[PDB]
Amino acid sequence: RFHSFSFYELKNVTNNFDERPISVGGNKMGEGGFGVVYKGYVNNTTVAVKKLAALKQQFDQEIKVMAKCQHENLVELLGFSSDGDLCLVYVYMPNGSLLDRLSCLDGTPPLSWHMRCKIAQGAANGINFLHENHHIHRDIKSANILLDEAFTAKISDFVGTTAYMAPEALRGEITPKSDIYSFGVVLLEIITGLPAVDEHREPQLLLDIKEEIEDEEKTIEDYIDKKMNDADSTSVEAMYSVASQCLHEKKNKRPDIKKVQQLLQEMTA
Amino acid sequence: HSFSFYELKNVTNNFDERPISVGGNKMGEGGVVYKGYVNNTTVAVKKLTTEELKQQFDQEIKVMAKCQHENLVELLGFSSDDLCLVYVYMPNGSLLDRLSCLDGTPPLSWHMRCKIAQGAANGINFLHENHHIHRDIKSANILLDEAFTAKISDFVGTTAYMAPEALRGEITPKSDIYSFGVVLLEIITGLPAVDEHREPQLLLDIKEEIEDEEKTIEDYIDKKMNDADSTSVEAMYSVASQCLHEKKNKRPDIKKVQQLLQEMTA
Ligand SMILES: O=C(Nc1ccc(CN2CCNCC2)c(C(F)(F)F)c1)c1cccc(-c2ccc3nc(NC(=O)C4CC4)sc3n2)c1
Ligand SMILES: O=C(Nc1ccc(CN2CCNCC2)c(C(F)(F)F)c1)c1cccc(-c2ccc3nc(NC(=O)C4CC4)sc3n2)c1
Ligand SMILES: [Co+2]
Ligand SMILES: [Co+2]
Ligand SMILES: [Co+2]
Ligand SMILES: [Co+2]
Ligand SMILES: [Co+2]
Ligand SMILES: [Co+2]
Repeated sequence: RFHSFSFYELKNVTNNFDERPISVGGNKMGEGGFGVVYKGYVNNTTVAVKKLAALKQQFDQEIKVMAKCQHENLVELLGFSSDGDLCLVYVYMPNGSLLDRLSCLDGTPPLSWHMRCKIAQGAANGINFLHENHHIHRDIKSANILLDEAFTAKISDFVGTTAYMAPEALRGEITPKSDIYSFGVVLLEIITGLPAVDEHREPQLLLDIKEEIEDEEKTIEDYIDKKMNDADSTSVEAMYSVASQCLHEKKNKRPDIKKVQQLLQEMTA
Repeated sequence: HSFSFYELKNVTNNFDERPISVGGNKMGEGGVVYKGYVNNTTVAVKKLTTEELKQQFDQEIKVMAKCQHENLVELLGFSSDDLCLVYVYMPNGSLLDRLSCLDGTPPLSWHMRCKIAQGAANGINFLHENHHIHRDIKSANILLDEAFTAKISDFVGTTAYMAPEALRGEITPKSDIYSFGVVLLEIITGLPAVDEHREPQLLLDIKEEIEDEEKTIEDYIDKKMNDADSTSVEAMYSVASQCLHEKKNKRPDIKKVQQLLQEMTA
């Protein structure tokens, strides 16, 4: 069940929706339009308030999905306001996204291998919940994986992103198997610490490194994030194997999200 | 101090040639540098084409005897009876290791990168006043202690750090200044000096992209800092830019670099 929020209840708590960045002490921490995400504090809980701008029934279906969607590995919707803009209230995730932490943004220490494994397993569980409930994320990426106080993975969503998209998704297909492909790219980011796309890099797309390893021009060890001291070759190769299978160009020969969960658990066992 | 050979052999586990990450004593190639512990001191032992070497040994000692400074590595002794050189071990590895956060170590802050820059300059300044040419200034040659004090070491150039005139043969202190400019860009960007799978492959080339106003320095600043303010970053890029003048006579000397770096801290 959701809590009843007034627009003026949220306007007040976001400091009149302060549009200064949070780095300077303001309340705006996202321009992920359509809509703006502000930092707030309601019900003795830090929150992320999404003020939708110029679209109404997406505000509805986003509630329709987040109402039934309550899982340990998803973001949590606290409520909303339909008063005279429209806003949604999410619980704030202090540790930001997996992208920010993989790149060690703002000086945060590198995630360990063990922490990376757990986050991968968590992301799979959240994705599995979406698939079990016949939902397609369509925008699976490290920037959409948020982390809490305990660094547990939380699938979120602020078409898709080209560096993460499957061939069929690039051709218009809408399938859960496209999410499995996107997740495979994410699994490579976790292993390598590299962004999915780097304009000034060879290859420009992280998914291409799969080729250099298959044609034995490179090995997996050459690409492993050096910002780790606890990464053993066995489990790293295990996660790469899973990422390889997810990145099969033929959607029918990719594993389902359930097999991924299984393979990621056998990895740490 | 004079060490007997069997001494150093004992404390390096008989010169274990395996890297330290395997459980060996080898820290660098290639003579080879071994890790050892003797007389309340962790030490880096360098074990060194026959009598051509004996003066290379002496020259190193000759140069390192006169040179005791806060920002240079510390020669502890040697072994005359193979030939070995004993330096004081530096626990935080090189500036290169820490810029790339090797083995999960936390990113160096902007403030700390600045002090390391100043210290390295002071070490180069000391070398130049005593009429020495390093010939190989790189981030791998800048070691760090427990307090992250910059210590200049020497294990021609590397190519990614080399000045154009040095690439053609000229041996001058002005080339060290150029190589230092590349180190400064490393400090700013966190990027390695050369990456063959990168465009541009050479970090010194980003100087062109910026003065061609395609890109700005802010586009290259290391994301792994939260305290880097725009003013001092551009202040340091300015110093790096001047060091990287293709014309050796238009490059500042090491003393002007010191003054410029101190001016940046304010
Ligand atoms: O995820 C959101 N909504 C949503 C919408 C739909 C779906 C369903 N999909 C739609 C596609 N088809 C079906 C699947 C889902 C889904 F996928 F989760 F179910 C999630 C959402 C929206 C707004 C804000 C937030 C939000 C949460 C925490 C948070 N913590 C922050 N802290 C920081 O940044 C710290 C300063 C570093 S910012 C922040 N923002 C999250
Ligand atoms: O610097 C050395 N020799 C040398 C020689 C001559 C010159 C003089 N120039 C030569 C060029 N022409 C002008 C004069 C200079 C110079 F330039 F410093 F003056 C320096 C030297 C040599 C061997 C080993 C070491 C050494 C020290 C500490 C140390 N700590 C480590 N810790 C780790 O790796 C941790 C595990 C991560 S490895 C390690 N290695 C340093
Ligand atoms: Co209320
Ligand atoms: Co373990
Ligand atoms: Co370009
Ligand atoms: Co300050
Ligand atoms: Co003199
Ligand atoms: Co290649």
